[PDB]
Amino acid sequence: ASTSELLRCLGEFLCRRCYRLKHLSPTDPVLWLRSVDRSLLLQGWQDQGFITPANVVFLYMLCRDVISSEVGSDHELQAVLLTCLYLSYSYMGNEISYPLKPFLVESCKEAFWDRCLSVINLMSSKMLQINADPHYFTQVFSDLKNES
Amino acid sequence: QKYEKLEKIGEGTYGTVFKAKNRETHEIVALKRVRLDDDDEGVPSSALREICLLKELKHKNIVRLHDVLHSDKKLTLVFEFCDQDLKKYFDSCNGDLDPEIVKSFLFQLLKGLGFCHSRNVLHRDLKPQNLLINRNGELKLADFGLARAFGIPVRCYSAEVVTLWYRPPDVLFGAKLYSTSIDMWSAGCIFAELANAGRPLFPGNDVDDQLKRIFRLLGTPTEEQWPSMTKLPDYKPYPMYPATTSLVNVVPKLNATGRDLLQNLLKCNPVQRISAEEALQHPYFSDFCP
Ligand SMILES: CN1CCC([C@@](C)(O)c2ccc3cnc(Nc4ccc(-n5cccn5)cc4F)cc3n2)CC1
Repeated sequence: ASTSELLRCLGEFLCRRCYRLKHLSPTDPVLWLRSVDRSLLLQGWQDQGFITPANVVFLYMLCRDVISSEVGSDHELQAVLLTCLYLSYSYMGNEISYPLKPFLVESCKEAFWDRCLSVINLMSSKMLQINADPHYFTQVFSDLKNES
Repeated sequence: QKYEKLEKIGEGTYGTVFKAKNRETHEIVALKRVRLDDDDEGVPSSALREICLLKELKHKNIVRLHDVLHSDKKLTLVFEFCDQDLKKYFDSCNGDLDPEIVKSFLFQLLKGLGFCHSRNVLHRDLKPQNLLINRNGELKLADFGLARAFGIPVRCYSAEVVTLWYRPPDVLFGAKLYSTSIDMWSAGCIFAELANAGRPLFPGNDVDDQLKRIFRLLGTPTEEQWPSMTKLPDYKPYPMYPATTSLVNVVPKLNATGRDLLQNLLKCNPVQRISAEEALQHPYFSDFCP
């Protein structure tokens, strides 16, 4: 039920999914996600942190369907995870809007926007369903807890 | 390149909107260009939310998103073309509607709204500018830039939702959580505009004035009507205005049946507000209504 506990499950999930990444640590994803949340808070883009148990569950739902087992660098994993996070902020976040800067780690902005549109095309239906269908929320929550 | 821009429709923080023509099929569409070049503001964030929701909201009374193109440092949302919004329509016709156009417009709004609520989406920005009107009499609910999916329990939603004049008393009093009731209050406010002279019923200067104008007309909710009212975060004592004040002169185009539906939409206690689905079953919409 703890944010730290569920961020650790997500990190361990990503290390197991992305088998080519020999020097990725399960704390590296957690550091990338917390860094963004803190940065937006201190620049007064939000009153409270976005990273809550429910929102970590929502983020895992996107990650597990979007993040290829064949990701070839820690850099590439960070870019896809922050794309899924940007969409999480944009769909579930209590503020009207969120800036791109903290979520962009690529020099090619075209590649970031195409991946946004690609993920929405894949996940838009499940993004609504995890909200509309409590049974599906529980399934995803259970699955994330069983990643440790 | 795929679309010839014909003319501007409008522009704000939302973005620039054009009437356009598909160069291939020669079909008339509406284009919203969203700039991606300002990394230090959040305009794209809100556009992607609208895209995620509208992909899952296909109904004749919700604005159809046909496509999303990414070319240059811009996003292009391709919508169906609509002749105008209800704001321009009110100016076009002296704020004066035939009672059956009042009835047709509310009906289509409630069908679109009822579709959203059943799909677990709150609109949260109902206002005449976000109702698109076709010359054939069609109405579409538009602008899901402030909309959100609901169902996952949360501490709170934003209270910075709905423009002041269409915001319900629970949200004015700073309620952490609200249901689909939030949109049904806005629908009531718009119904009142349709049924008089196209002018907002509660044009407050600020939150305090907004609550005074609501309570001055509908009467101040009692502890009996709304027991949790005093426990709301930004609750403060208001004068006790009487619930005896007539609505006849406020909505002169409505008979008793219309006025009854208006009072079921403008319940201060959100829990008592009629749902879109119940509203569509109201006698105001029966074939047997005078
Ligand atoms: C405030 N919010 C801004 C975003 C807008 C948007 C991008 O979601 C959208 C989507 C589809 C649309 C289809 N059709 C039209 N047509 C249209 C409308 C008005 C006028 N008009 C008002 C005064 C003077 N002219 C003229 C017209 F042709 C607009 C659309 N907008 C909806 C409203």
